Amino acid sequence: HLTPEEKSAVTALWGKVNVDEVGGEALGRLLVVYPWTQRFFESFGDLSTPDAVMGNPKVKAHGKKVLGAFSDGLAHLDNLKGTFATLSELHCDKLHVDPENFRLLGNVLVCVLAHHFGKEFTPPVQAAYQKVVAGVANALAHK
Amino acid sequence: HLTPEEKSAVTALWGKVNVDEVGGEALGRLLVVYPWTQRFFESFGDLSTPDAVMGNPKVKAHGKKVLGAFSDGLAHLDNLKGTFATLSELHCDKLHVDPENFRLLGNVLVCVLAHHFGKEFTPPVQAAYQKVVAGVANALAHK
Amino acid sequence: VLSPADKTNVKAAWGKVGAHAGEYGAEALERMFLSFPTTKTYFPHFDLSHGSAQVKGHGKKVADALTNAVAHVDDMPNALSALSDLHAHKLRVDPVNFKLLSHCLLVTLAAHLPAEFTPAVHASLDKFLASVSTVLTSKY
Amino acid sequence: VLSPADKTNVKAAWGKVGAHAGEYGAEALERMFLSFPTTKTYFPHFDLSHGSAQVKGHGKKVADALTNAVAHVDDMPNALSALSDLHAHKLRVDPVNFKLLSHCLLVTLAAHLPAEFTPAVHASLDKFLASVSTVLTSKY
Ligand code: HEM
Ligand code: HEM
Ligand code: HEM
Ligand code: HEM
Repeated sequence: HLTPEEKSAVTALWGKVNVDEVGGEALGRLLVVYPWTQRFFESFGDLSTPDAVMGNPKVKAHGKKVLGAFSDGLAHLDNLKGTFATLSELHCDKLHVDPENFRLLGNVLVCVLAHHFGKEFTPPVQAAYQKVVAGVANALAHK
Repeated sequence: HLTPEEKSAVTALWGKVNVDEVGGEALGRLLVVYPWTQRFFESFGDLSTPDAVMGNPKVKAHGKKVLGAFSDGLAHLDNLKGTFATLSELHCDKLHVDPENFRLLGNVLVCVLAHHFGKEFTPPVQAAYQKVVAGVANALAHK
Repeated sequence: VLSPADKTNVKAAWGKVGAHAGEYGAEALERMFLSFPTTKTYFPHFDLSHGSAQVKGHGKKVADALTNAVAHVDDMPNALSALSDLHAHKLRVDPVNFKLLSHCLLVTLAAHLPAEFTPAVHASLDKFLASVSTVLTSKY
Repeated sequence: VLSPADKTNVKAAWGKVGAHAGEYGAEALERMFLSFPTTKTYFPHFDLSHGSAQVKGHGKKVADALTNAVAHVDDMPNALSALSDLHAHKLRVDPVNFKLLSHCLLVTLAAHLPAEFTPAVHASLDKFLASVSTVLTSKY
């Protein structure tokens, strides 16, 4: 998976992440950039404008749960398949989420991290995060 | 993950498949429909028109090998992940074939089977083959 | 982006559908529903059993829409604007599903018109369906 | 297909790039090569080390092309015909690679222009880059 220096770089930025906003911004951006994903979140109410999406408290709260799931990934990098087994089951059997969307969300999270960290989100730090988000996407798609 | 009714339908049709032609047809169509795939087969020489491709002897020979591997899978549906274990290492490490292309070839093969069998290639028969080709593409992407 | 050759290929191939419009449309839908069960989730209000009246009726509408697309191949965004609003805005169809339906359309054509379905025509049909798909999943 | 709002967002945002276009192009390439190393196989003749002038030079060319695309956003197949021939006909670039570079361009823009990279602008830049990518991977 990650080289030790990749791990420390990844871990160092992750510890600084705005836990209240970053997950919400990634989920929000997914809904805005890829609007078909809004189909899965009808229970969230108004998603009819970008402002409405980004400010929606269900988007923010669910986004925080998504971020916690990514964090759990980072806590379990040599066993992503087992970590995400239950979540993979959920997204496939119950939710019917096409797996290409897992890759889209992972990449939107990368954009948000770049957005928040600016020049600190260096090409090598991006490279390491790309490995993480692809691993999480693969793990979610496994079932 | 095939049911007995699906396995019987797949097996019966595959018995009638022209083993020296169908693989070349599927590979030839891959190269014509998705011309970037030509990048991986420059040793084949002229692939510059649909006609040059479809009548290329290297296309025909390699497609026979491709078809033979599908036949392998078809005789081992419950263990595609080991049946394709070696082939998986080749396409990822040495050949750097993006995985989306495995799914494209599987679907082109489905198209060839429909072309060859007409009304015999019924919707349930297709459904069974879609599971087969997704299985093969998954198994090949494993590394 | 379609070539001139793509446009002429599609015209000649799709023109052979003719009276078989509803028939081939319904068959492509049936192939999609059986091969790719998650696509049924867009039609919970439909009877989806083999030979269903609803699937027949819907297949005709899909096939006629593609006939209209071929007739307006150089002006597809304008000609398909209402259908884009339906699929992109109202139904929010995941673009993956257009790929599955487009594949099932190709399968249907190959099964029915093996003379037309040459490799060159297969290629042009695939580009045509991908372009129709882009129009229906965009809002512009 | 791009909305009228999409065109105006892209014009506005890419306008903010200006003198840094070259610089941003080079960084996006560098991001792509490091994050997705299989893309390096298209550039066996390049110096691909960090700070490489070859990458810098090529980044300027990519950026300049996007600027020209923005200028002719209603006319891109015509305006980009030379590049389509190069990428689709000659180089045979797998379309996956365009998604990777587009992503890396968005990351670069987010890292550099945080005030301008709003959700709306992000969505329009994505659709624009997808459209350019389709043109460059099309044979027409
Ligand atoms: C790829 C990274 C993703 C991660 C890490 C992730 C994680 C999660 C988590 C932790 C939950 C909460 C499960 C629970 O309540 O027990 C969840 C639920 C859900 N996810 Fe995801 N997810 C991802 C991608 C997606 C995508 C791409 C979609 C659709 C576009 C999606 C749609 C949903 C839905 C609809 C729910 C249920 C929400 C509700 O109504 O309560 N997820 N996900
Ligand atoms: C998904 C179904 C596929 C199967 C079952 C398959 C099977 C095989 C087999 C059995 C070989 C070894 C042939 C031999 O030399 O004896 C092979 C080689 C190869 N495959 Fe595939 N393949 C598939 C997809 C692809 C795709 C999508 C590409 C790229 C477009 C690709 C590119 C190659 C190349 C370049 C070789 C080396 C052939 C040579 O130069 O000798 N394959 N494949
Ligand atoms: C070639 C691509 C497609 C074409 C040309 C097409 C065309 C159409 C047409 C003409 C209608 C009827 C609109 C009306 O009667 O006013 C329609 C409705 C619909 N389409 Fe599509 N469609 C396509 C792809 C899809 C896909 C991929 C899905 C989802 C799997 C989908 C789901 C629907 C649904 C749910 C309706 C509403 C049906 C109803 O309530 O009667 N379509 N489509
Ligand atoms: C929107 C995306 C892209 C744009 C705007 C773009 C633009 C260009 C431009 C302007 C050139 C130089 C052509 C000339 O001299 O007139 C070029 C060359 C090239 N592009 Fe791209 N390109 C893009 C994506 C890609 C991708 C994804 C790859 C492969 C990963 C790629 C590989 C190349 C290669 C190999 C060359 C030849 C470089 C050389 O020999 O100097 N391009 N591209």
